[PDB]
Amino acid sequence: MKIAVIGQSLFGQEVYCQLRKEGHEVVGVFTIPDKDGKADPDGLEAEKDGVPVFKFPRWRARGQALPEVVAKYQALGAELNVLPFCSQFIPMEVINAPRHGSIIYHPSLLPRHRGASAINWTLIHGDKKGGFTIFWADDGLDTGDLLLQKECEVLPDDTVSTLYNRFLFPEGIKGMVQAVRLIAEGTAPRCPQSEEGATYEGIQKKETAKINWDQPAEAIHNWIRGNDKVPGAWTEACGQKLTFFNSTLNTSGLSTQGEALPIPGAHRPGVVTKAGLILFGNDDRMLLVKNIQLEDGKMMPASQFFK
Repeated sequence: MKIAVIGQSLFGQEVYCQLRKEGHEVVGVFTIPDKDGKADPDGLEAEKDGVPVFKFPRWRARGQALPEVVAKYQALGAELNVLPFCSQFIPMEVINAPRHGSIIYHPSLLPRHRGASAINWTLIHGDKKGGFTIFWADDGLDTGDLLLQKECEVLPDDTVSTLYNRFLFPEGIKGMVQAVRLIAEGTAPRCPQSEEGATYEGIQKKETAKINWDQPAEAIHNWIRGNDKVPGAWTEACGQKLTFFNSTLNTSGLSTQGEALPIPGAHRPGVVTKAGLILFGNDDRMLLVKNIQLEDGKMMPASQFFK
């Protein structure tokens, strides 16, 4: 098949590579402009292979597609668009252009967690089950007909990073590859999303990652791990934003010795122990944060906050 790849990241790069190794013709790659003199890895790769690469700063002016970009895209003769991860809205003149349309990767079980921080919200809400979806793009936001889906059990201490690294990245790549395989054979499913169980949530940035201490320890644990690594759950204390990593609720047999650490808002201060930083919910149950990062960027085991 003739394929246009529109992304972004390392994920996008691996997807691109796997489609190539599968015998598909990557007819063009549409990626982001160089920032800070750094090249996006997907763009770099295709450039090395001699595939047409485009680095459009924008796709539209005044709500409609740029005649330039539509012309350059149109000339490739793509029969499928593959969108592994490109955070912005490609114009519908591009989306619908190919005979097989466009397919998008999404790291949640649609229609749950529509939006851009779907992994985060999986974890913040304590979902027992997580997953990823490949879907046919339509003019809505993560609303298009499902193609394939794949689930995984969420582990109690899973973070955004672990869940991503151990399932959502590797299996999502295989999922996107299979989806293309199915489209090539004519066996690709189409399953419209129902409004049952359908949610949307906004992006998690550092700004929206502040800990609410008025919550059971579990929810606080889920909030930290659901922001764990990016963007990093935090609270103001000791004159600064304190960011927490590597939370657990398994405090069984752990000592509550050592130096107290005051936290405006928290039910109980919380102690820096030799196993990390004990923290308390509004139900006075404990969690353990193993790693802190200080506002000035210093990373540490929570055990040595007072060094």
